[PDB]
Amino acid sequence: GSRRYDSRTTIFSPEGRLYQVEYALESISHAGTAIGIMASDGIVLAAERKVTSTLLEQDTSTEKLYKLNDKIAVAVAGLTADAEILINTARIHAQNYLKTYNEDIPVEILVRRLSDIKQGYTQHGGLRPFGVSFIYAGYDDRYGYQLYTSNPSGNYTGWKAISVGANTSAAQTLLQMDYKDDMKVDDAIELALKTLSKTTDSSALTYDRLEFATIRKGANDGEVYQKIFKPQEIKDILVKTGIT
Amino acid sequence: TTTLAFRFQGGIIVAVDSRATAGNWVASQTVKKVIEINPFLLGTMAGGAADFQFWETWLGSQCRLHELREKERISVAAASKILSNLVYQYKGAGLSMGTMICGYTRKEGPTIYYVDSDGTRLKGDIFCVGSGQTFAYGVLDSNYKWDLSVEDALYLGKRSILAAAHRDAYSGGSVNLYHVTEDGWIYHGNHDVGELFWKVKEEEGSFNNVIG
Amino acid sequence: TQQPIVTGTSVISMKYDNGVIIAADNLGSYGSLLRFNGVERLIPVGDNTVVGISGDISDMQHIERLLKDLVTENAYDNPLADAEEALEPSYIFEYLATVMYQRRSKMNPLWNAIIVAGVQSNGDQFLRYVNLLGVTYSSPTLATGFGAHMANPLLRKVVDRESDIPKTTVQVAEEAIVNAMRVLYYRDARSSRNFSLAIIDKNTGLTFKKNLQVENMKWDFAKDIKGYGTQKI
Amino acid sequence: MDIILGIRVQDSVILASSKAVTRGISVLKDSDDKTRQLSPHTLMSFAGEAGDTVQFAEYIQANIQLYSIREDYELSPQAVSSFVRQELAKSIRSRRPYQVNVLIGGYDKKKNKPELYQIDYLGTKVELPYGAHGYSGFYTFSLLDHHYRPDMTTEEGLDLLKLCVQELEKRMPMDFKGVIVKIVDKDGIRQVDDF
Amino acid sequence: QFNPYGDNGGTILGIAGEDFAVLAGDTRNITDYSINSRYEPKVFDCGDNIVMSANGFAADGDALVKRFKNSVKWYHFDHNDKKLSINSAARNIQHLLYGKRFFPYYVHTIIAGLDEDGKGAVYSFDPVGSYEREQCRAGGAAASLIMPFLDNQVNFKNQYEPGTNGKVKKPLKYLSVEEVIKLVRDSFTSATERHIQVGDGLEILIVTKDGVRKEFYELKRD
Amino acid sequence: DRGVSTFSPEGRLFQVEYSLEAIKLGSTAIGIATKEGVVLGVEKRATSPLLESDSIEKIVEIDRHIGCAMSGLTADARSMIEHARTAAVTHNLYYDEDINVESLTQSVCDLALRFGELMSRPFGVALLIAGHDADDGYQLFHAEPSGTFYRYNAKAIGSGSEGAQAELLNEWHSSLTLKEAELLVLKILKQVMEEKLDENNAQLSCITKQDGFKIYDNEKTAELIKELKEKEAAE
Amino acid sequence: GYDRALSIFSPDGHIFQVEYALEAVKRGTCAVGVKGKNCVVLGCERRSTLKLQDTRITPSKVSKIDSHVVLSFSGLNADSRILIEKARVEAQSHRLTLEDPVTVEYLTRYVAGVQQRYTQSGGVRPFGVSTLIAGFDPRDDEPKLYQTEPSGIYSSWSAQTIGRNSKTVREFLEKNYDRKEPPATVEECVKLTVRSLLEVVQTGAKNIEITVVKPDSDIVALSSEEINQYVTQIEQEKQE
Amino acid sequence: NNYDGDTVTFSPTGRLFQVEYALEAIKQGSVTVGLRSNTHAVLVALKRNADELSSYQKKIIKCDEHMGLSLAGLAPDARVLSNYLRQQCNYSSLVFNRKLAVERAGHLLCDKAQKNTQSYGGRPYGVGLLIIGYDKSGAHLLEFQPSGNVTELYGTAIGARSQGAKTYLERTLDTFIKIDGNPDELIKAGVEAISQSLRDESLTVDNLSIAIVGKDTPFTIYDGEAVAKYI
Ligand SMILES: *[C@@](C)(CO)[C@](*)(O)[C@H](CC(C)C)NC(=O)[C@H](Cc1ccccc1)NC(=O)[C@H](CC(C)C)NC(=O)[C@H](CCc1ccccc1)NC(=O)CN1CCOCC1
Ligand SMILES: [Mg+2]
Repeated sequence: GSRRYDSRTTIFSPEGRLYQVEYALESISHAGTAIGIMASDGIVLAAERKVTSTLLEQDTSTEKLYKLNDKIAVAVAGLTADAEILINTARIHAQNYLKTYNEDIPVEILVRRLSDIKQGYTQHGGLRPFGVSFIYAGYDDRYGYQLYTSNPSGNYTGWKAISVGANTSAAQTLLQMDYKDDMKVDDAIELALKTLSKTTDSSALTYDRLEFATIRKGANDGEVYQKIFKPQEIKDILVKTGIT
Repeated sequence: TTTLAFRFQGGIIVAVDSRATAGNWVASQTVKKVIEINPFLLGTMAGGAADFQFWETWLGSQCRLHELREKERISVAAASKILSNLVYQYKGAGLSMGTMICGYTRKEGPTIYYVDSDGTRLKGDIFCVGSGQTFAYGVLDSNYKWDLSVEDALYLGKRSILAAAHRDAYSGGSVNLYHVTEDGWIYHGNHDVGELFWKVKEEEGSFNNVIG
Repeated sequence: TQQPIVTGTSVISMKYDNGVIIAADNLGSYGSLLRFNGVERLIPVGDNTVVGISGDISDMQHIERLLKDLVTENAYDNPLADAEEALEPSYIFEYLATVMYQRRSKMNPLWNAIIVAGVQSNGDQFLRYVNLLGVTYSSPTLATGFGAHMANPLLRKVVDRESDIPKTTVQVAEEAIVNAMRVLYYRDARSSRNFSLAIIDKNTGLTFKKNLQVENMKWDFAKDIKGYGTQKI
Repeated sequence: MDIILGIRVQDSVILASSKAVTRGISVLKDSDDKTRQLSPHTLMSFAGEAGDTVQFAEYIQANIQLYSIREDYELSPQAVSSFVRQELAKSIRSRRPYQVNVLIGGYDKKKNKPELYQIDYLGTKVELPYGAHGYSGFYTFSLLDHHYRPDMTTEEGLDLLKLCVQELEKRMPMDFKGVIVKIVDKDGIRQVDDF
Repeated sequence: QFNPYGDNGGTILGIAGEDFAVLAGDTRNITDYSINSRYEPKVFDCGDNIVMSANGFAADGDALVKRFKNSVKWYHFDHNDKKLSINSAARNIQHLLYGKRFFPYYVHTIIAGLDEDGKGAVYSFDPVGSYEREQCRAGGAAASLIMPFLDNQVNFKNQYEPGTNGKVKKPLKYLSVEEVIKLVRDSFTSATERHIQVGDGLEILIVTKDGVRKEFYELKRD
Repeated sequence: DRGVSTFSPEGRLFQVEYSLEAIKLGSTAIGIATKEGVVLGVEKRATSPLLESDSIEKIVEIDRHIGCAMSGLTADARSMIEHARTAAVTHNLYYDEDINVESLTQSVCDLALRFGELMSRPFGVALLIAGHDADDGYQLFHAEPSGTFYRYNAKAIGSGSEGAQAELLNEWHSSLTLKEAELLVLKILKQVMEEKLDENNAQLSCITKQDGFKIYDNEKTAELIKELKEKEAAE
Repeated sequence: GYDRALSIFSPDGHIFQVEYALEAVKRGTCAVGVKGKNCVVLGCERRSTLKLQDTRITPSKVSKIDSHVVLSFSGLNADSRILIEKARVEAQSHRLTLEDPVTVEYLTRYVAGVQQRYTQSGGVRPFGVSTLIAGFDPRDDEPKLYQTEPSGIYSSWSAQTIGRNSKTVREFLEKNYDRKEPPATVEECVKLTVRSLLEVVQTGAKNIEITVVKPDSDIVALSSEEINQYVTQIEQEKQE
Repeated sequence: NNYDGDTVTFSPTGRLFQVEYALEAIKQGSVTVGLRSNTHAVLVALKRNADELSSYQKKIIKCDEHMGLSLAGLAPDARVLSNYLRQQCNYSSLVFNRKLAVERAGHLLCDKAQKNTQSYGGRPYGVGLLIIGYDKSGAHLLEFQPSGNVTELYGTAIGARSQGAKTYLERTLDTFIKIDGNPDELIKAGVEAISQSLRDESLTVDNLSIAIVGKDTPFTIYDGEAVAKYI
C-alpha cells in the first residue's frame, strides 16, 4: 500500500533526535538574520531581508516583521508561507482570549499555545514540521517587556537579547559583548543595527535590505505603542548611528 | 415510600419501610429499600424502583472498581458524587430518585449524603425521604437528641417509620433497620407493621386515635 | 408516524383437514371513495404460501417487493431452492413479523394487518397473523378488520377448536369462507362484491381463484320495509 | 436556593446567602452554604434550579483553579466575571441551559479596589455597588438606594446588610432560615460566624 | 397519531413450593372486545429449568422472551456450557428491560424455577426492570383479583389460630404440588368469571429437578 | 519497512514472535496450583538500590477470587488489568455471580490480537492468571500476546523460565499442600534469580476459596524464606 | 488520520522508538530528586551556554501540578508541556469528582499511563521525557518521590536522578544516602541535593535550581543568593 | 521475495504469498479429521499441549445445536470465525425461524475470509476449519481454507501429517459412508483414520477429542473419560 512512500516525519533517530526538527533548523540557519533586544523602557526588533532586488517594492512590503495584536509582534526566520499560517492562528488566539476575559492576552500564554501547535507536528499527524523560528516581542502588565523565541521543535525560551536565522553564533557573541541591563531603547536600536552590520553576508548594510520595529511606552502616559519603521525612517536611523 | 437516616453519638441509624405501589394498587409489602453496597456503605431507595435498583447496584460496581484501582475503600463523599453526577447527566429524561448514601470511613467519620434525580447533593445529619417523609420527620425531630443511646436510636428510627406507615397510605408493610458503626453496618431485623403496631400501641400507650 | 391513504379492508382465513383457505376483496379504498377496483391483496410466495394483506396499499406494495426479493435471495447459491431448501410459510412469516416489529419500534410502521396462510414441508397447516404493532397470534380461524368481528363468529361455528380441523373438509370450509365474504358485503361500508380466494392443500397444492363474486344475496324483503315507524306507504 | 445579596463598600465586598434548602413541603436543610471560592480573592454565590447551581459553581471553580496553577497567577475579578458570563451566554442556547444566577464578589489586588458583579442565567453581567437575585431585589434595592453610601466601612456594610435581612424576614412569604455572610477584601475571604 | 403500544390482555400466576415451582397463564389473546386466539401460549420453557412469561403487550412480550432465550444460548457459549442459575437469569432480565428504560417493554414478566439449593423460586419484574423474589405472584389483567386470594391461601395472611384471641398467627408451611395446582385452577376459574379478558384455557408449567412438565385445563369461553 | 500484521514464511506473525523475545528479557514469575489453593510469586528486580522495592507492583488483584502476575514490558499490562477488572465486575453486575477464571482469561486474550493498521502493536507482557470458581475449582492460566492461553498445574515465565519449568516438572505432584507450594516457588525463584533472594526483592501471593486473593507481607514471606533454608540444610 | 505504527518490536524484542526516546532523556539537562524525613527537594541543572537569558519569564524547570504536587523532568522541553498540562487537568478533575486532591502515586500513575499509551498508539511517537514527581498526599506527612519514563513504567525512589551524567550523580547518591537515616531537616536535604549536582554541573552560579516541597501545600523555590550560600559552604568544607 | 510484504500484492506468476504463508500455519497445526455417513457427521481431533504440566488445546467448537467445527492453526482466528458463524446461525433462527444451511455457512465463511485478502492493512486468517452439520438435506462436512476456498466432502483431514488420514479415508470411502444409524461405529472409523497420522505418540484419554451431529443427535463434544471407549 502507501507505507512504501511514508517518510515517517515524527520519529526518533538512534541518538534520540527528531530528524525533521533538526533538518528544519538547518533550513532556518540559511534565512535572513533577525535580532530582538529588550531594554528597560522598550523592545527593538531588527531583521535583514533576503538578498533584495532593486525592482522590489520596498515600502508596501512585509517579510520579516508581523503584528499579532496592539501589544505583541513577531520577527520571522524561515519559510514565510509557514509563518503566516501560524501568525493567523496566533492572531485568532489573542482575540479569543480578549473575547473570553475582556483583557489583552499575556505574552507567554500566546507564545506557549503557538509553541504547543508546533510540538504537535513533531509528535503526531505524520506531517512535516513548520520551518519557522519566531522572535516574540511584546508587553503585558504582569511581566512588562518580554522577548521570547520558538522553533520547529515547539520549545520556547525567554531572552534579554537574541538572534535567529543566519549567523546566530557570531551575532549572539556580539550581543553578549555589548549588552547591559540598564540599557535604553535608543541604545538597543544602535546595538541591533551594529550587530547586523557585522554579521551580514552583504557588502554593506542599507535601508532597502532591512525591516525594523520598536515597542516603546513612548506614547502619552502609561500606554504602549508599536512602531513599524517606514523605509525613510530606516534611512534616517541608519545615518543617525553613522553606518551610512 | 418512607425512608430515613440520622447521625448520632453512636454512629448512623437507617430505617425504611417495605411497601411498593402502582397507583392505589399495593404491589408488594416485602421490598428491600436498603442496598448493601459494601460492608461499610448503605444506600436507601425512594422513588422509581427500577431506577434505584439498577443505578445503586451500578454504584456498587463503581465503588468496587475504585478500591481495586486505588487499593482503598471509597469515601462516602466520592460514592455519593458518582451517583449524583450520573443522574445529573440524565436530568430531564425522567429518572425518579431520592436516595441517601450512608457510611463510615476513617477520614470522614459517620456521613450521610442526600442525592436526588434533579441533581441535588447535600451532606447532613438528619434526612427523611419519600411520600411519608413528613410523618417521619414529625416524630423524629420531636424526639431527636445527639446523645441518644444505640438502643433508643434504633427504636426512634423504627417508631418514625411506623408513624409514617400508619398515616401515609403509600407506606407500610414492614420496617427494615440498620446501624452503621466505625466497624461497618449491622442489620437489626425485619419488623412487620401487622404485629409491630399493636405491640407498640400496647407497650407505649400511643395511637389512641385507633380503636383498640 | 403515518396515516394510511389507499386502504384494503378485511382478510379472512381458516384451516381445514388437509390445508388452509384465505380470501380478501379486490378493493383499494381512498377514505369513503371506492377508488380502485382491480387490486389483488392475496400474494403467493412459491407454491405453498399465500400472504393476505389489509391496510395501507402503498405499504402492501412495498411488502410485495420484499417477498419477491426474498424468493430471489433464497435461490442464490442454493441447488435445493425448489426442494428441501425452499421457502416455508413459517420462514416467510417470521421475516415479515421481524420487519413489522422493527418498523413499529422505529415509530414508522407498515400500516398493515397481515395473515400468512400455507402448508409446511411436513404437511402441517400454517396460519398466523401479524400487524403494524408487531403483534402475532395463531388460531384455527383468523381475520382482520371487520372480518374479525363478523367472519370469525361464522367460521368458528365450523372450526371451534383444534379437534374440529380433521372433521372439516375443503368443500365445507370454502362454503363458510364464501358465506363470510357475502356477510361482509352486506355490512362493511368499505368492501366490494368482487374478491379473490386461495386454497393451499397438502395434496392438490396451491389453487388461486380470481374474479369471484358475491352471489345468492337476500334483498327481496326490502320492498316490504316502509318508513321508520309509523308510515304505511 | 432563593436569597443571595451582595454589597460593595470602600474596602471590601460582602455576600449574604440564605441557608435553607427546601423541597416540596419540607425544609431539608437549614445550614447550606450557597457559595464557592474561585480564587483566594474571588467568591461566587449562586441561586436557581436544583442541581444546576452546584454543578455550575464547581465547574467554574475547577476552571479558575486550573488557570491559577497553569499561570501561577490569580485572575482579576473582572476577568473571572467575563469568563463566567461567557459560559452562561453559551449555556442559554444549549440543548439544556444552566438555570443559575450568580453574584461574584472579588478584591482586585492590582487596583486595590473591591468589585461586585451580578450575572443572571442568560449571561447578563453588570458591575454594581449592591446587587441581588430573585425576589430579594424587590425589597432590598429600594432600601439600599436610601441607606447606601459609597465610602462605607465593612462594619457599616454589615449593619446595612442586617437591615436588609430584617426586612426580608418581615415581608418575605417563605422561611429562608437566615443567611451565611462572607467578606472579601485585601486579606482574602472569611466567614462571619455570628449573624 | 401512531400509538406503538397495545393491550393483549390475559393473566399469569407464579407459585413456589419446597422442591418445585409452577408458572401458570391463560391461553386467551385479545384486542379491545375481540378474541384473537383461544389458544396462544405465553408461558415458555427457556432452558436450564427456567420458565418465563411476559404478559401485557404481546409484541414486547415475545421480543423479550426471544431475547432472554438467546441470552441463555450465549451464556452457554461464553462460559463453558455453565447452567444459568435463576438468580443470574433474573439479574440478566433486569438489564434487558432497563436497556429500554426510555421506550419500555410494556409487559409484566414472571420467571420460575429452582434456586441453587434446589428450592422453588419465583421472580417478578415491572416493565422497566425492577425485580424481587417471592413465594407468590400474579400478573396481568386479573392480577388484582387473584393476588389478594393468594395472600390469604398461600401465605396465610389475616388467618389466626382458632381460640388464641387473634394472638397466634396461622403457621407458614410449604404446599404440595397437588395443593398448589388446586389454588391455581380455582384462581383462574374465579378470574374467568369476573374478568372479560380471561378465559378459554389454562396452561400450567411445573418445574422440578426432573425437568419441566405441562398441564392443560379448559376455561369458560364466554 | 513492512506490515505490522505480516506472516513469516514459516507461518507465524512477526510482531507476535518478536514480542515473545521481550517477555524473555522480563523478570521471573512463577505460579503453582494445588487443591488447597494457587500460589503466585515474582522476582521484583530493582534496577538500583535507591529504588523503593515495595512500589514495584508485579502481582495484582483482578477480583476477590482472581489474581494476576506479570512478566515483560510491565507498563503494557496496565490496560490489560483494567480490562480484566472491568470484565469481572461487569459480569457480576449482569449476572449476580462470580465470573469463571477461564472466561476472564478469554476476555483478556481477546485484546491480544486487536492490533494492526485497534492498537499499533501487540502487548509485550505475559500474564499468569490464577483464581478459583465453583465449577472448575483452583486454576492457573498463562495468557500470551498471541491470544493463546493454556491452563497449567504449574508455570514459570520470564528470563529464568526454561530452567524453572524443568524444575517444576520434577517437583509438582497432585497432592501438594499450600505450604509445600509456597516453599517451592521460593526455592525455584532463588535458583533462577541473579541477586540473592530475600523478602524485599521477591514477593509471594495466593488465592484460596475461603480468604480470596491475598498478597503476602514482607514479614510473612521472610519467615517462609527462613523455613525454606532450614529444611534444605536438614538433609 | 495518520495511522502508522511507529513504535514496534524488533527481532531481538526491543521497541527502538521507546529506547531512542530514552536517549533524548539522556541528552536532557540533569534533574535530581531527594526526599528527607519531612520534605522532598527537586534539583535541576541549567546549561550555561545560554547567556543574555531572561530568567523572569523563561519557563521554570520545576512545575506545579497542584498546590501539593510538583513535577520536574529531563528530555525534550516541548514534550514535557503536554504531560504537565494533562496532569494539571486530571488534578482538577480528581478534585471535582472525588472531592479530594490526587495522591502523588495516583498522579504519577496517570502521567505514566499517558506515556505508555503513546508507545502503542498509531501515528504517534513516545514522549522523549522522563519525569520526577514529588509531593505529599492530602492530610499526610510522609514524603513521596516517584519517577516515570517513556516506556510507561513508574516507581518510587528514596532518591533519584535523571538526564545527562545522571549515572555519575546516582553513583554519588547511592553511597551518600542512608535508608536507615534520611536527611532529618530541610537544610540537610537541600545540601545533599546541591552536593550531588556539583558532581556534574560546572559552576554553582545561575546553573542550579532548587525547589523545596513540604507538607500541606507548602512549596517554595530558592533564589540565586540562597543557593549560592550552599555552594560556598560545600566548597570550603571540601578543601580538607 | 519482493511480493510477500502484504496481501494486496500479486507475484509475477500470479500468487498471493501472504495467503500461502497463512496456509503454512495450518500445516504446523495439530491434525484433525472429519467424516460423515448419510445419518451422522463426525469430527475427530488430536489435541496438543505445551508440556506435561499444561492442558491440551481445545480444537472443537460448537456453533449451533446442529452445526460446529474443528480447527487447525491460529486458535484466536478460529474463535473469530466461529463467533461469526454463531451469529449467522442465530440471525437465521431469529429472523426466519430457520436453521442455517451448512452450505450457506461455508459461503459466508468464504466471503468473510476473501475480504481480508484484497485490502491493504489487514491480513488473511491463519486457520483451517472442518465444519460438520445436519440440516434439511442430511449430513454435511465442509473444509474451510483461509484463501477463501470452501469444499464439501464425504471425508477429509487437515494439519500436520494429515495426508495419512486422508489416504485412509480415500480407501475406506465405500465402507464408512454406509454406516447409517450407528454413531459408535462411525466414530471408530474416524478414530482409526486419525491414527494413520500419529508418530511416536498414541491416543490417550486427555489427548483425543471427538464430536458428532446427526438425525436425532444434537452437536455434542466428547472429552476426558467419555472417549476412553474408543481407545
Ligand atoms: C413508596 C412505597 C411509594 O411512593 C416508595 O417511593 C417506593 C420506592 C421503592 C419501591 C424502592 N416507590 C414505588 O413503589 C414506586 C412508585 C413509583 C412508580 C412509578 C414511578 C415513580 C414512582 N413503584 C414502582 O416503581 C413500581 C414497582 C412495582 C413492582 C409495580 N413500578 C411501576 O410503577 C412500573 C414502572 C413505572 C415506570 C417508570 C418509568 C417508566 C415506565 C414505568 N409501572 C407499572 O407497573 C405500571 N402498572 C402496573 C399495573 O399494571 C398497570 C400498569
Ligand atoms: Mg364473550
